[PDB]
Amino acid sequence: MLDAFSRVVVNSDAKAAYVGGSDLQALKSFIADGNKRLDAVNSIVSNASCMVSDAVSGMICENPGLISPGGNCYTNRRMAACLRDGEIILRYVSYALLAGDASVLEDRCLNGLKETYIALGVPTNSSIRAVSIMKAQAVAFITNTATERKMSFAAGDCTSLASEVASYFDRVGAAIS
Amino acid sequence: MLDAFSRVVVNSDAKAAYVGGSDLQALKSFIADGNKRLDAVNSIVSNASCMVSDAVSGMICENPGLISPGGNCYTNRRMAACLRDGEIILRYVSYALLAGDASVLEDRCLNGLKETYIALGVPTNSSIRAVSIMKAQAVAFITNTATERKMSFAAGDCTSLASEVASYFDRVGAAIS
Amino acid sequence: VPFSTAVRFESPSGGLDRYSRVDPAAPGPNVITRFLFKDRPVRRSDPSLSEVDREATMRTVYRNVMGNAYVMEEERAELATLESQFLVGAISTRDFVRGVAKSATYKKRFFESVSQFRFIELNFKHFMGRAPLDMAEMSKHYEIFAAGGYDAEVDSYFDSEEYLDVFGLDTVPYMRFRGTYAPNSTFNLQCRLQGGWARSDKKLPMMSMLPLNNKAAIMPHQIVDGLPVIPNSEHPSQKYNVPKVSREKLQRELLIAQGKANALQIELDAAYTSLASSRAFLAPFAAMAADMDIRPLYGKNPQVFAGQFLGVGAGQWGKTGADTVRGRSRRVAADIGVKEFQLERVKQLVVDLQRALALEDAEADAPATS
Amino acid sequence: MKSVITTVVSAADAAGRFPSNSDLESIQGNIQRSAARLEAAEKLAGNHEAVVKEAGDACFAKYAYLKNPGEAGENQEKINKCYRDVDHYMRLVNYCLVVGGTGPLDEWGIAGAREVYRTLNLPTSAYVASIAYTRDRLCVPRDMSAQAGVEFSAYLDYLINALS
Amino acid sequence: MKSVITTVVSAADAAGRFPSNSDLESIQGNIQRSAARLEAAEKLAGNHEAVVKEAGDACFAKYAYLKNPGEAGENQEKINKCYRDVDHYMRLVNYCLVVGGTGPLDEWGIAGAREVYRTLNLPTSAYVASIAYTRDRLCVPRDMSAQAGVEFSAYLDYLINALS
Amino acid sequence: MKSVITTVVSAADAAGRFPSNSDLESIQGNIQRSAARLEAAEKLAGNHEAVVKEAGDACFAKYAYLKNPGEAGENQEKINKCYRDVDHYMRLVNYCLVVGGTGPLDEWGIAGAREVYRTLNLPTSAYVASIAYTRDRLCVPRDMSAQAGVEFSAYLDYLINALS
Amino acid sequence: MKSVITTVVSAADAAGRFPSNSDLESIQGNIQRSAARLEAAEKLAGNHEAVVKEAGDACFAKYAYLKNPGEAGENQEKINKCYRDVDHYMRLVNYCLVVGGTGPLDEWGIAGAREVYRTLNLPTSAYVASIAYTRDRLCVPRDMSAQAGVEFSAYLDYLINALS
Ligand SMILES: *C(=C)C1=C(C)[C@@H](Cc2[nH]c(/C=C3N=C(/C=C4\NC(=O)[C@H](C)[C@H]4CC)C(C)=C\3CCC(=O)O)c(CCC(=O)O)c2C)NC1=O
Ligand SMILES: *C(=C)C1=C(C)[C@@H](Cc2[nH]c(/C=C3N=C(/C=C4\NC(=O)[C@H](C)[C@H]4CC)C(C)=C\3CCC(=O)O)c(CCC(=O)O)c2C)NC1=O
Ligand SMILES: *[C@@H](C)[C@H]1/C(=C/C2=NC(=C\c3[nH]c(C[C@H]4NC(=O)C(C=C)=C4C)c(C)c3CCC(=O)O)/C(CCC(=O)O)=C2C)NC(=O)[C@@H]1C
Ligand SMILES: *[C@@H](C)[C@H]1/C(=C/C2=NC(=C\c3[nH]c(C[C@H]4NC(=O)C(C=C)=C4C)c(C)c3CCC(=O)O)/C(CCC(=O)O)=C2C)NC(=O)[C@@H]1C
Ligand SMILES: *[C@H](C)[C@H]1/C(=C/C2=NC(=C\c3[nH]c(C[C@H]4NC(=O)C(C=C)=C4C)c(C)c3CCC(=O)O)/C(CCC(=O)O)=C2C)NC(=O)[C@@H]1C
Ligand SMILES: *[C@H](C)[C@H]1/C(=C/C2=NC(=C\c3[nH]c(C[C@H]4NC(=O)C(C=C)=C4C)c(C)c3CCC(=O)O)/C(CCC(=O)O)=C2C)NC(=O)[C@@H]1C
Ligand SMILES: *[C@H](C)[C@H]1/C(=C/C2=NC(=C\c3[nH]c(C[C@H]4NC(=O)C(C=C)=C4C)c(C)c3CCC(=O)O)/C(CCC(=O)O)=C2C)NC(=O)[C@@H]1C
Ligand SMILES: *[C@H](C)[C@H]1/C(=C/C2=NC(=C\c3[nH]c(C[C@H]4NC(=O)C(C=C)=C4C)c(C)c3CCC(=O)O)/C(CCC(=O)O)=C2C)NC(=O)[C@@H]1C
Ligand SMILES: C=CC1=C(C)[C@@H](Cc2[nH]c(/C=C3N=C(/C=C4/NC(=O)[C@H](C)[C@H]4CC)C(C)=C\3CCC(=O)O)c(CCC(=O)O)c2C)NC1=O
Ligand SMILES: C=CC1=C(C)[C@@H](Cc2[nH]c(/C=C3N=C(/C=C4\NC(=O)[C@H](C)[C@H]4CC)C(C)=C\3CCC(=O)O)c(CCC(=O)O)c2C)NC1=O
Ligand SMILES: C=CC1=C(C)[C@@H](Cc2[nH]c(/C=C3N=C(/C=C4\NC(=O)[C@H](C)[C@H]4CC)C(C)=C\3CCC(=O)O)c(CCC(=O)O)c2C)NC1=O
Ligand SMILES: C=CC1=C(C)[C@@H](Cc2[nH]c(/C=C3N=C(/C=C4\NC(=O)[C@H](C)[C@H]4CC)C(C)=C\3CCC(=O)O)c(CCC(=O)O)c2C)NC1=O
Ligand SMILES: C=CC1=C(C)[C@@H](Cc2[nH]c(/C=C3N=C(/C=C4\NC(=O)[C@H](C)[C@H]4CC)C(C)=C\3CCC(=O)O)c(CCC(=O)O)c2C)NC1=O
Ligand SMILES: C=CC1=C(C)[C@@H](Cc2[nH]c(/C=C3N=C(/C=C4\NC(=O)[C@H](C)[C@H]4CC)C(C)=C\3CCC(=O)O)c(CCC(=O)O)c2C)NC1=O
Repeated sequence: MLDAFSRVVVNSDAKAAYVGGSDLQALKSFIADGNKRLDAVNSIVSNASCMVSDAVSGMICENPGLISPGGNCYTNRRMAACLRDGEIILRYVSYALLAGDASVLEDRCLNGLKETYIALGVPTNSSIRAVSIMKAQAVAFITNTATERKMSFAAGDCTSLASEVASYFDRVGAAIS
Repeated sequence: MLDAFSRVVVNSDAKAAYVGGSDLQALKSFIADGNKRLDAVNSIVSNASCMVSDAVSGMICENPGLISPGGNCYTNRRMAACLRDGEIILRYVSYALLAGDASVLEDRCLNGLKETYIALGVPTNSSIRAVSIMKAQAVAFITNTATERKMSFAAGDCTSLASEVASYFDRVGAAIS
Repeated sequence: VPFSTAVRFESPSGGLDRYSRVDPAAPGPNVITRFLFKDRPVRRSDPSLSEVDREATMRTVYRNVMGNAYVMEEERAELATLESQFLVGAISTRDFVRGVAKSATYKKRFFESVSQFRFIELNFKHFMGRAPLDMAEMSKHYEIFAAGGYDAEVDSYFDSEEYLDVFGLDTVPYMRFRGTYAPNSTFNLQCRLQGGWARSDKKLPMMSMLPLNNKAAIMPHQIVDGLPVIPNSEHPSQKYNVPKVSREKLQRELLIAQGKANALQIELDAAYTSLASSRAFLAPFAAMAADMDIRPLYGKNPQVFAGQFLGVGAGQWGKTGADTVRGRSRRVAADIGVKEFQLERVKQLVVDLQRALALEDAEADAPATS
Repeated sequence: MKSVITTVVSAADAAGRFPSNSDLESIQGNIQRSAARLEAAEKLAGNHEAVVKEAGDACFAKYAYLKNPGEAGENQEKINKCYRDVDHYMRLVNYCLVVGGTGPLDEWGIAGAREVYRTLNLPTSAYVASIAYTRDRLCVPRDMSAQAGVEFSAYLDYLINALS
Repeated sequence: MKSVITTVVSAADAAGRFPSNSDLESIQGNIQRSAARLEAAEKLAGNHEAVVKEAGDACFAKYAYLKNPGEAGENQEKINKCYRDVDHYMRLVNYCLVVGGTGPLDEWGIAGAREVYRTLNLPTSAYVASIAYTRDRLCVPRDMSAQAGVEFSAYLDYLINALS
Repeated sequence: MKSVITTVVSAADAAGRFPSNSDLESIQGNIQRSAARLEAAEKLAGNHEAVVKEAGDACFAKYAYLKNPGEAGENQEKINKCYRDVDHYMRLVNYCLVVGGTGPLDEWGIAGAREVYRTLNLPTSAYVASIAYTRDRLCVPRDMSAQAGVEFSAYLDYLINALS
Repeated sequence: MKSVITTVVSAADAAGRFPSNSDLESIQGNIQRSAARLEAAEKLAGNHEAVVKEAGDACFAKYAYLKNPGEAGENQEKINKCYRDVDHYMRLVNYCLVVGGTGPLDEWGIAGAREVYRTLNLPTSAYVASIAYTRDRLCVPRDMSAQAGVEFSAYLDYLINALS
């Protein structure tokens, strides 16, 4: 995998260029906003058990045919195998937000995920809904606009980190269409 | 795998016939020229380290894009795995020169080699003009006409062994075409 | 098991990443391969096994030895007799994986729920970590099953010299990416069998029969799914960057890219005939100066003043080294490398176009609306 | 196909090595022994239908219970398959003297034979009476030469040790 | 690509774990030490044509035997590929100061180097004399700061310890 | 014991490497974060007799149903074992603030807790009600410093997410 | 070791088979070609002091930089351990002409030689320049016969292709 630092290296290795002064300044600004990012990913991994229960119950709360006999989340064993698909998608986003890159999302999390979902008989559109509910939850903790849990932070604004973690959940839903 | 004597048995097994008297006239002339065959694979195996370094570094003389950044012989892991692969091809060609029959080259080496090289990103046109430098090296070592190293043989004529190992080398380039 | 077989066949091959017993301080292979881009294999080296390394060990058991499936909290109760003895040290890593392979967990998934042809496929993958080498090695194991059934066939892998020379008694088995392969076509088959990090083995069809008899060639996009992912490429893949268009728009865009690659091949072949014509143009004179006495004025012995030509001076070595060499055959060679770049760019574009056509035809053959 | 050449290549390929001096020294002993066993092969190639009528009833004179009803060889379409089977086995010995190893007897005649004859109710001792009669009917200066009948009668009792 | 981030993501992904407090604490050391190694990365990116020319003819003034016929400096293409390699190595040290780990020297410069330099007959003591010239001409207040010298020299003798 | 030390040693040993600059920079963030979490540790080690009294009566007010005759929370000698358990969980959180990782919670408090609390019929909702009250009682300038209450509260809800 | 006898016994030991007619045919080639290679063994065993003295100062007439201070062959004890090592390499060539295979060079001279000579800064071009002098100083009717000189100079460039 790569991070935010070795994405600049593999883009300058294609040109045989040293890492100069212009793209060092975009990396020097990554480190200066580094305490925001560790404050950001601490917000999501502290609330991660409530998020995967708010997600896949609300997917069932909109789609009540998934628990009918002949549904994907019908029995008790298949419900735990959707709860396990909540917290792996949420885990690999949490590595991608911590790294500053979407390498670990691409070659591990989405690698072969659609081809598995065809062969099992997973509903395609219902996985787009439960990921986007987790997109609605993740920006609610980065912007601290959650309804029943408030977390204390320093004074400032982190609207750029909430947009970066929103683009990671759209990359999950774009791969399993 | 087969050799030159297992090849004439499976032709005779196809008609359920015994290996008679008229087809033993040619087998006795194979074994009569069997000392030139061992004297020929000894002129390839003795020169085998310089054969795959005259060939891989002569492939670079006709393609500088391999040693450009991003190239196939660019980094040290990639030049080492190409000098590995050039002497696997020389190993299985010398097996078929020793065995008298190209059956060990066609299923242990050349089967599935083309679509192996598509998947890794190996340029297959550069492999064809790499194994054709080794084809011209081998027929200079059989017939004792290399300019920088002469070996001591008995007098005679090994042109039929030269065009038997030449046909094992354009059987390689028909498989990665 | 002291006889284990009965057949006087011709012997198949091994790997090359084995314990050698002569030079045991050698790296060998797996220093220039795709071993470097996997995570490193887990061997038990401490007797304690603290509880976050116990959980990290069994995740490698479900990913590599099981088929990236999910064990529940009742299916992990069937291994609780075997997790007495692996954690204490009474049984090995090799005897633990065999006890996993004879469970009611493994026999429900990989024996009864799949076919017999699919069951022999995974035993080369789950236990040895490779493919069948050829059909002769695979048809031997149908006779080991014909003699003594399941536990005779399962013990054929763990009681082998190819097992203990590679995994030993301590490492969990893994898919092996060594350098040299025993046929070349067993490399393509192990990338078909273990392909993609998120891919399970549940409800997949049997794959390795028609490749092993040279009936169905393995498509080159199915090997790309099996290979571990490198950072740098010449041509990074548009696997995620193909737009969601129909099946008919993917078929037109594939046949256009196959046609552009055919015309790019037969102008690269015209470049090679111009390189062969450029060398024959200068071969009477390249041999004419081969036996001349060309003595320079400086540059070779250090007793004379050479200036910047002690080596080369200050930036003039170039990006490559061959770009600073002039000549008619060096100048047509740089045209070859720019013409082979455009052929390799579009040959890697028909690979991920062929993936999207297969991944849309799996939707159609599954019972659906399109 | 086990021969001399397909076991020094299959050992050199199994360690990733070029053919060395000990591999070229084994092909030399394939040259030296080739005058002997190819004299034995062309002796068997012309004289094959004589020696299988002579060795086929040597099974049947020792075992006359095969022509009982209920047994193996009742009718004339089962006796001729028994003379087909000795000519199958004598052809593979002629193939082994050409390739210089026990290759074509192994995968074509020996492998799977102990489950074919056990299921199809054929006694294996009636097969081996035909091979062992042919082992001592050979006269070592008359038919072939001295050491050429050594390698003819070396592939015959490799078949005898395999069948039982 | 061994960074601080990939050595703790792959540790947490192996046990199936979310990024906990030991994972975030190590990224705070990536913040606290980047000021020392990015100062050496910007001095290397702005001075590199003079530091690989000076180290490149430390090889050729020490080993005059390479210019001999048949030897390893014989024509001008071979000398130009020698200074290219010092320029490849000093670019990979510069990539390692950016990522904070030895990853770009690992997979792009060191893995397979001893097989390539042995096959192509290149003396790896002539590579080491180029790198150890650069490691010993570094003046720690003139050229960078004090703790930028200990990040520059640490990746320099990671390369000497792996090439020989 | 997953500290920041035993994940860079335990990953260099899986590859057979020396400790590199990637491995020393993880320990640099251990020197930065230790001024806050050891300040939160000895704040907890003096106060702990009153916090676990505050942690215990919160779940007996939220779940007062346990004092029925016949189901779980019967007598005072059971209830004194419930104050034993929340003092043990605060003692492990004090141990994690000294380790610098989720080590002592994982192997002494979390592992096997899904089996002990199930077959003895202990609902883990009463434990989360005991210990989320101490997450909310923390006033960030009164009790400790600013970032010292960050690392106190972040080991606490790791214990909440493990139980429920 | 690696010879004709160790190859066909190990191939039959893996298969679990008796030594059959293909195995004895290969040791017949150990009878024919031993007259050539044991002539070259006793020609080397009686002349070895003069041919390692000649091949050792062909190494130092070519790579004259080794006698510099700080280089390899500095003082006289370090030059005398070079002639110790050319004498070990000629003695393993003599052991390979006796056994009939590359096994004594394999196990005792070639295995581990890349790891040792890199970590002690010994140039492998110096060892190759000693072996390649001896292969070119050989005269095919003066020093031995025409068949003894093609076995002797086939173990010499087994060692040139395994070092380089
Ligand atoms: C049916 C019975 C049913 C639903 C439909 C679904 C409603 C729903 N809720 C959200 C959003 C969130 N869930 C969140 C998680 C939590 N909120 C908390 O306060 C605690 C801390 C935590 C649970 C442990 C969060 C943070 C959100 C975001 C907004 C919010 O604060 O409410 C959605 C997503 C909106 C979308 O579809 O985009 C839906 C549909 N839950 C049901 O039970
Ligand atoms: C660029 C600098 C460059 C080339 C261009 C390329 C030249 C080249 N050479 C061949 C042919 C041979 N190489 C051989 C190898 C060796 N010769 C020896 O004597 C030693 C033992 C060994 C090296 C260790 C040999 C024998 C030949 C055959 C020619 C001959 O008779 O000598 C070709 C092949 C032509 C083709 O494409 O068919 C080319 C292009 N090498 C460079 O380095
Ligand atoms: C064509 C490739 C050559 C050439 C070949 C000839 N070789 C001849 C004789 C010969 N070579 C060897 C050695 C060989 N036998 C071995 O057992 C081993 C290794 C273990 C080797 C390398 C021997 C023993 C012989 C002599 C055989 C004999 O004379 O009976 C030869 C002579 C005729 C022939 O043998 O048929 C030829 C023509 N010579 C050439 O001119 C080209 C370059
Ligand atoms: C003692 C055990 C025996 C006995 C043995 C003798 N055998 C002699 C010669 C001999 N044997 C063979 C065949 C052998 N050589 C092979 O290459 C193979 C297989 C591939 C086999 C089985 C041959 C060809 C020869 C003749 C050798 C020659 O012609 O020089 C022999 C004579 C010794 C000799 O001539 O060198 C003896 C004494 N003889 C006995 O009486 C007892 C029972
Ligand atoms: C839940 C939100 C879904 C749904 C999910 C199901 N998934 C089932 C099995 C399954 N899921 C995965 C993907 C997972 N493994 C990975 O390695 C990664 C990423 C790296 C991910 C996301 C796999 C591989 C499998 C198969 C293996 C297994 O059995 O665990 C599943 C059970 C299928 C069955 O009944 O046999 C279900 C129900 N279904 C839904 O309705 C929502 C959309
Ligand atoms: C004769 C001395 C025996 C005997 C022989 C019978 N064999 C019968 C069938 C049979 N045999 C074979 C093996 C044979 N075929 C091969 O291709 C080769 C090797 C290349 C061999 C050795 C096969 C495959 C079969 C079945 C097909 C066939 O009929 O040819 C047979 C018929 C059995 C039946 O009809 O029930 C007989 C009678 N039986 C004897 O009396 C002595 C023991
Ligand atoms: C100068 C100190 C040496 C020398 C240099 C040569 N290297 C040659 C080939 C070569 N070197 C490498 C490693 C290099 N390439 C990389 O990509 C990286 C790291 C990013 C490094 C260090 C490779 C892969 C290759 C082969 C491809 C190429 O030509 O660039 C080389 C050509 C070999 C030859 O023609 O014999 C030279 C000359 N070697 C010398 O001769 C002096 C002592
Ligand atoms: C002359 C060509 C070189 C040279 C020679 C040195 N070799 C040194 C040590 C060494 N060599 C070996 C391999 C050698 N020992 C064996 O037992 C066998 C095969 C049977 C061989 C080929 C070993 C194991 C060792 C280390 C022990 C020893 O001193 O004998 C060596 C000493 C290294 C040192 O102390 O620096 C030298 C000097 N190296 C040179 O300096 C010239 C150029
Ligand atoms: C990016 C990496 C990098 C380096 C490692 C150095 C390497 C380096 N040093 C010198 C150059 C020099 N280095 C010194 C040595 C000195 N020793 C002392 O005790 C003094 C503190 C100091 C002098 C002020 C001297 C005297 C020169 C002058 C020119 C020479 O000697 O050739 C030069 C030539 C001109 C210059 O830039 O100064 C270079 C490229 N420079 C770099 O850009
Ligand atoms: C070990 C793990 C670890 C952490 C969790 C953080 C903890 C943390 N975050 C911040 C510091 C900060 N944190 C935020 C974050 C936020 N403010 C908001 O309004 C958003 C709601 C929210 C995150 C999404 C901001 C805006 C700053 C100030 C910027 C800065 O100090 O660089 C600081 C102060 C840094 C300083 O003093 O300079 C600290 C210690 N750091 C660490 O080392
Ligand atoms: C049975 C026979 C047999 C073979 C023929 C080879 C075929 C082969 N080559 C490579 C692997 C490779 N092959 C090349 C080769 C080349 N790039 C070029 O410039 C040249 C045109 C060409 C040869 C000189 C490279 C560069 C790699 C490594 C890919 C990379 O890491 O960049 C691999 C993948 C190995 C791995 O990584 O595990 C395989 C199977 N192996 C075998 O087992
Ligand atoms: C160092 C780590 C560590 C822990 C995490 C705990 C975990 C733990 N709790 C209990 C054990 C217990 N826990 C309770 C507590 C309760 N049961 C009830 O009836 C109420 C609902 C609830 C109050 C909260 C009781 C009563 C026992 C005694 C066994 C029992 O439930 O009958 C035991 C059995 C031993 C004992 O009796 O103490 C253990 C190991 N103890 C440890 O040593
Ligand atoms: C190390 C861990 C640790 C803790 C989590 C707290 C837990 C705690 N809080 C209080 C006790 C208190 N804490 C506060 C402070 C506040 N109450 C609020 O509701 C506001 C949010 C905030 C003031 C702005 C007050 C006012 C009391 C007394 C009454 C009460 O509990 O509210 C007490 C009683 C004695 C004391 O004040 O210390 C204890 C032990 N103390 C600790 O030592
Ligand atoms: C068993 C291993 C073994 C060897 C490989 C040789 C190696 C060898 N050759 C010569 C010695 C010689 N070799 C030659 C031969 C020739 N010079 C030429 O230019 C012609 C090409 C060729 C003629 C056929 C001559 C003329 C000498 C003596 C002159 C000299 O070189 O000192 C000597 C010195 C004295 C002698 O023995 O003759 C030695 C040790 N001897 C051995 O014991």
